[PDB]
Amino acid sequence: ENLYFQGMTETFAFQAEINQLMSLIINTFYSNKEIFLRELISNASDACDKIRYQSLTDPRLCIRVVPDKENKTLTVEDNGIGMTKADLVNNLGTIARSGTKAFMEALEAGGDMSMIGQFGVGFYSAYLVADRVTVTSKNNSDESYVWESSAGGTFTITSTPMKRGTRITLHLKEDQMEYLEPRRLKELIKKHSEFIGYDIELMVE
Amino acid sequence: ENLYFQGMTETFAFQAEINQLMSLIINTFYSNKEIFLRELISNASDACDKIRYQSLTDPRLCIRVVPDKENKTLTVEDNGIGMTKADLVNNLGTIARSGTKAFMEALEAGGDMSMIGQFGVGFYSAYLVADRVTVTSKNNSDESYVWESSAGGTFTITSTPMKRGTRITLHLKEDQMEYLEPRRLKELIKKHSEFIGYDIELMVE
Ligand SMILES: CO[C@H]1/C=C\C=C(/C)C(=O)NC2=CC(=O)C(NCCCN(C)C)=C(C[C@@H](C)C[C@H](OC)[C@H](O)[C@@H](C)/C=C(\C)[C@@H]1OC(N)=O)C2=O
Ligand SMILES: CO[C@H]1/C=C\C=C(/C)C(=O)NC2=CC(=O)C(NCCCN(C)C)=C(C[C@@H](C)C[C@H](OC)[C@H](O)[C@@H](C)/C=C(\C)[C@@H]1OC(N)=O)C2=O
Repeated sequence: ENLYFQGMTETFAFQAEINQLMSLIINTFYSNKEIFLRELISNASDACDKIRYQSLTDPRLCIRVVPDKENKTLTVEDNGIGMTKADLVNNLGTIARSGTKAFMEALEAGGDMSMIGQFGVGFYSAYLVADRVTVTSKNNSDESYVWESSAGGTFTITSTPMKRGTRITLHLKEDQMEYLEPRRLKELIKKHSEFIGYDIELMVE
Repeated sequence: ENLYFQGMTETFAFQAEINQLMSLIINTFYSNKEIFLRELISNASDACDKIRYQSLTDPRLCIRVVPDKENKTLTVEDNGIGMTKADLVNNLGTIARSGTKAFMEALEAGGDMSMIGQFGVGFYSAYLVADRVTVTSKNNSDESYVWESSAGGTFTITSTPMKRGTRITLHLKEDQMEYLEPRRLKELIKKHSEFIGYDIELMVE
């Protein structure tokens, strides 16, 4: 409304069970943390599917894997449906999914971190290798927003005063620098690219 | 509205002339920067007057000077009328007062920084000795808010999810550490306390 208004950031606490899951993920040892990439690519593929199916009723859909050695970040990007402010607030922190508790119960009953996907909480596997995660998204029905969390009990929602889609940036943990290496990413992408219908472009830089 | 909502910060650009004045104040040499204290005490006294006069139609009103050697800050506090969010946004950055340009014109015509008070912009003299200023206020008609600026072209407005009044905290410049000394403050307060009707309490700490 104000001419001089530049932007806004809102802080939200995580729903109790989401907070527990994030602590369990970021501050607990697991043997194969590399499963995070399969989860992010799978989410990107689902976002591309949502807009592709919307086209039946109501451009090349693709997924990009962008390592950045200088800022020590790994980004998974898509030109899928995108998320509104409400989608980010409601589905990425404040409303508990049945899968949050159910995944923690499955791990407790001897399950594996690779099972995360069936519980609708696979996004949070990013915290196996990252100490901070940034979600920048644009849906056709809303302005673009930036979600951010360092798994400290809260997340932020910031305005951007972007083309349709989502960019997920992972600030990597000191000992998880192997996911910046092009050879390592090419291998990881090939390991599960067999069942992704969309093109997965690794940006060499 | 949301149960998990914690707080919000909004960024605003300064109105062009306010931005010019702040650059002129913070990044220009003046011989007697000590005039800032007289200005802050005078503003506090005016805020106490506004509520005292409101009492005629519709507690001890006093002013406190709080030095803090550890955080390198000087605070001027009052239990005056206080400011709403709108008061902070409109009168502390986005709406140009006629006094903004007129004070810069008076300095240009040979005026002195001590004249600032007659132009309704005396608050900005805080930047003669401070690199950052924080305004925390509570008015009876609104929740309490925090205004903040480092004279970088913008200011912030942050929610506090406080008793009626205002607290102005100055983060002092490296060479302006003399305004933390109790002896120096006692002198400065005495220099103009003759015309302030309210009690001025220096908190020794
Ligand atoms: C940031 O990553 C994603 C956002 C949340 C991710 C969460 C918490 C997670 O860990 N897993 C989920 C994976 C899903 O695939 C999925 N979709 C339903 C599939 C049915 N089963 C299989 C779940 C949901 C339900 C719900 C959140 C979906 C979304 O808001 C309604 C959007 O419709 C969807 C298009 C946005 C995304 C998939 C985001 O990815 C990108 N790149 O956009 C999940 O919960
Ligand atoms: C943060 O400090 C103050 C806020 C802004 C200060 C500005 C920009 C400044 O540099 N100088 C001003 C000094 C004034 O005295 C003054 N009041 C009218 C007196 C008539 N002439 C003499 C001006 C105004 C007009 C207007 C802003 C007033 C306020 O919003 C309507 C409130 O009524 C008032 C009670 C709040 C304060 C005085 C604040 O202090 C404390 N401690 O609360 C000034 O502009």
